[PDB]
Amino acid sequence: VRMNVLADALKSINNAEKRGKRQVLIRPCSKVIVRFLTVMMKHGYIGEFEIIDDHRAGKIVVNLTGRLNKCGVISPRFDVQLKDLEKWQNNLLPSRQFGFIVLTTSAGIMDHEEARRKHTGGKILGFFF
Amino acid sequence: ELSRVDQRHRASQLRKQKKEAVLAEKRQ
Amino acid sequence: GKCRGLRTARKLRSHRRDQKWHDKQYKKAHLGTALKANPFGGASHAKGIVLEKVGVEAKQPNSAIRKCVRVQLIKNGKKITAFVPNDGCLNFIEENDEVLVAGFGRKGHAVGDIPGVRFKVVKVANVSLLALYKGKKERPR
Amino acid sequence: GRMHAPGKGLSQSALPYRRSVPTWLKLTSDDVKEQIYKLAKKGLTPSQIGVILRDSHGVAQVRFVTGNKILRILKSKGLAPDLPEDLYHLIKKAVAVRKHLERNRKDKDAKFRLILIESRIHRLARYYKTKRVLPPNWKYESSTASALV
RNA sequence: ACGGUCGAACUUGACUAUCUAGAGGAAGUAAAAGUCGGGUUUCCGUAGGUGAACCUGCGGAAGGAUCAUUAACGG
RNA sequence: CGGGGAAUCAGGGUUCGAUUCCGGAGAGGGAGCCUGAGAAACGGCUACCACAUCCAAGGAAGGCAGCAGGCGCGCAAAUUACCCACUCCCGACCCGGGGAGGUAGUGACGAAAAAUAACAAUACAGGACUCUUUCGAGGCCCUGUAAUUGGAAUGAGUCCACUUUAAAUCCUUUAACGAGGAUCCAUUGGAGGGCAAGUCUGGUGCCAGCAGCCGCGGUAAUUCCAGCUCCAAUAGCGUAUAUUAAAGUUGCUGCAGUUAAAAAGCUCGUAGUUGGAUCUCUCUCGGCCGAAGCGUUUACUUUGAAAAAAUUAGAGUGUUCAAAGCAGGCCGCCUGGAUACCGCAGCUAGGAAUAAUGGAAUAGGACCGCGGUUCUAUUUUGUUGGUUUUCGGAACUGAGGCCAUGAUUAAGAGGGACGGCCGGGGGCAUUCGUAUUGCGCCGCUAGAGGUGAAAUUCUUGGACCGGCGCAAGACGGACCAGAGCGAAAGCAUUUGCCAAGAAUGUUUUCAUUAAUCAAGAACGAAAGUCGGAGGUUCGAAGACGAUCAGAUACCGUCGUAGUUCCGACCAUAAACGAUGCCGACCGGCGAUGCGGCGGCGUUAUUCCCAUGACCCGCCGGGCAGCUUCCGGGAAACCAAAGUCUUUGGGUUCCGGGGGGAGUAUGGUUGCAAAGCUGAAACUUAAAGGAAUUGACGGAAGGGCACCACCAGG
Repeated sequence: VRMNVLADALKSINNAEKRGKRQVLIRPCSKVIVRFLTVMMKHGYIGEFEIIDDHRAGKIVVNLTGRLNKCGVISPRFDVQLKDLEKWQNNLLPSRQFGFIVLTTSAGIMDHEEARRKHTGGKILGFFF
Repeated sequence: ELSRVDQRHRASQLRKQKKEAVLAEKRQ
Repeated sequence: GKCRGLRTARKLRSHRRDQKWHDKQYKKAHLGTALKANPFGGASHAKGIVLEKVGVEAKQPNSAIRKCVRVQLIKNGKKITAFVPNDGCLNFIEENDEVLVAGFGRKGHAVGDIPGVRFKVVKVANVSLLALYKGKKERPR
Repeated sequence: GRMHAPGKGLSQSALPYRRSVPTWLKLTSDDVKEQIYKLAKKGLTPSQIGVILRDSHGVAQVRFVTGNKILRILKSKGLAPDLPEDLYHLIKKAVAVRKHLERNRKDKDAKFRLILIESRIHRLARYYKTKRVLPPNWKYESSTASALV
């Protein structure tokens, strides 16, 4: 059945970004997906998105800009300590110049640079470049 | 052979045979 | 597909060791049967007493006769065949001579033109075959 | 995708976004409750009560009008059945298939479908024991199956 | 010295396991140039035919080279 | 023996740790003890067991896995030396003792530094600067050959002495001697490719031999044995073996399962694993603060304290450099002897996203006050004996007020309902069709059968044939389609009954009840085995008949088990899509089956209304097809075998070069046949998968020739 809806959302937006489309419909909508899309938007990788509100689990329509090469999710959500984050960003990111391991800490869902800044460790969610 | 005590017993028997042969040769 | 949960560690390690048993190198190293069937018993060199000289026919596409020596090892009593390497070195080996024997290099596999021989003669009567071949030492008897 | 069949059906209900009561419905919550009570005294399952209320009385969703669902109204008043709806239906189906099997020994298809029915019964029994709906010592038996229905 | 405790070990049968002599039996190897002398496409599972192959009975596959025709049908 | 640790290594990891530090164990094997604070002690005792010494034949004495040493064992490992001077330990003790430890000897285990010579002039030789149209002319360096010369510095060694040291040795320091190439002389492997460097010369002739692998050698050997030359590393270089990286060939990172090795025949199902949204700090005691509770508990993350040293990373420091060491530096002083890491598990204080878990739905639920019953207050009834001091605290309870009083919704998750259908889905009974075989009767005839030909066989006691019936078991053709149903194997005459099922439709109900699934359980083509019945056709075996240098497979006639039904067994197929199941996204098209929706019209001889059949679109689930440079792949091909080095959606099974071999053995099931699980020794440099050309066809068509034929000379 359907598990880990963030994987479905990232796979859908990656498939549509590879196809050259301008908008993606992803369903269902959860709060972690919204935070991931917000993190990508603050770095200017996707753009504006709308949360279509059903009384069920909602839907999202995101707008695409061709700035995204690969958006990916890491399953299972491994425990990333702060000392071990360098190995993770050596494995997943394509270069030291760009790319983002999204990870959730008790301070919120953020990037690896913000996790370095705030001295907190968390669980890994994704990467995008 | 298995059964560690039996393997060590085999080794002890071979030891005793070689020791008997050597001691018989050195008495001459 | 692989199980990629968080609590699936024992499944992964059990599967890895069970499929580790399906390797050839791992099974030859760890089963303890090829170690007991090895005449040397996991040793670099062995020392034996010469029983006979054998002319082993070469494998078909090369037509020659290899001068090997059938010896009986001291420490376990096994009969093995060792190839005497160079030309004229067979005349240094005599029957009922003490020989130091090592393998060829393929770790239990028959090497090259000689069928069924894993070993080669290194020393004859406590002097090497190379020193006798080069005329550097004399052998006692 | 069905759990015992290889079919993948999509047929289901689709509520609109409006949870509010329609304007043309001049029925208060207590009148709907009394209709549910008299249907229960007539003797019906909650699904059949909902079907009668939808088809005849025009009540689309009872929990949108009354604010409570049918089984909770029956349980709060005290007219809910001892064993639940779907469990009773599955046990009755098992009883009918078992009676057919004692009639006809050579029916292999009936035996296989009976095994599937009892698998469903055991799954529902485990779920209802987890939620403390059924007592923990409750057990389905093949011999004690028709007496419960 | 009696009794008790801990208790090495000794003797007797059973289950074994190991070391080590063996009459004989069946073989093979080196030495005898000694004596006599056509069919099948490729298979699978079972059963029979002298064990196997192989062939056949039954049930299965293609992992085997689709040419020609095909609009009326109402009075 | 276990750790500290070691080797290798991007990251993950893999392997080793007998061995000097810590802890444990044991003194040939077990056992029992004495003394002592401490021993089940063995350089203490007592036994038995196994070895063994002196013998005067009665007896006595044993314990090197302590230091040297010896035997034996092996591929494999040092002196029967000197000292208690440094380090500490013991004792009645500044004084004695220590095979602890130090010092030398053996030592190419391994690690560090580092000789095997350099320069000047001449003779050639290049590369450059200046002048010349150029040739050339020079003073600018460089290189070796020097079958050329020439002195200068040396350490190896010989060896006074000093120094080192318990006494010595070595190192360091210094007298004297000590270098011309026939010396004070550098080796170990190789020269076809991998892999650097000869198509040199002689000998051999598939011999001797070389070769890790491919391969070389059968008279020109780039590969053998040698000479010369050349190449690599260098006081070191080979070979064998274990192990590590290469190996993304064990894959967590990070492999694979259409055709190359591989997905269980199919479905259920416990354990395991994974699991959809959704919810934004305070009342008392003491000095604005300290105590008391925290807050449902966690997992996660961060900080703090603990985690022996030695090893590792690393700070400082000219051990002459370095490996090392913890020293040292300045004219009595000044300093150092850091720091980091030390998984996991246990402590500790913050964070509250993520992932579990709970808190009120028989309301014996929170918060307030109004009361009862029982147990109790350790002080205020100056000293009291008291029946009562009062007050205050705990547990069971009666009503009341108060809470916006208390249930997130209804997944393009699932279960269950209700509806009209739909299907060769299943079980039971029933009905019909023909063919074949056999029998009875009638008719007319000498042939019928079978083959490439024949032959066996039947047959005027009348075969075959034609006609009328009867019976027996069998089989459900044509309709029958890339159509349908079923979990799969499978399912096709009519009717009735029985219990199921998908899909569709719902503004029904439950509210996570789910997905994949070791153990376990049902079904499971054909063939086969037990007990019964029946045998129409067919038919393995078998019998004949044909056919042959050698036929013993093909062919023809007959025919046993079986093929059929009933009840028990077996669980096997190319049980195939040679392609696990669930879920998401990425192109298009119009045919078909079922269901639903919207419709001009034709039809039931124009139908009076709905209803069935067609026709046109739409939606949902399916069996399929076509098209496409979405992208994949070794490719053929594939809308999945795609969304893969831009590698992580959940989860089951399963592969690791070909054979041995699905074999032996063991276990288990079966009456048996056999099914399931399942090696090793050994053997081998390959085996395979996809495509690409076409010698050669015993493949076929045409054309030509009196060096081919025909009719002839």
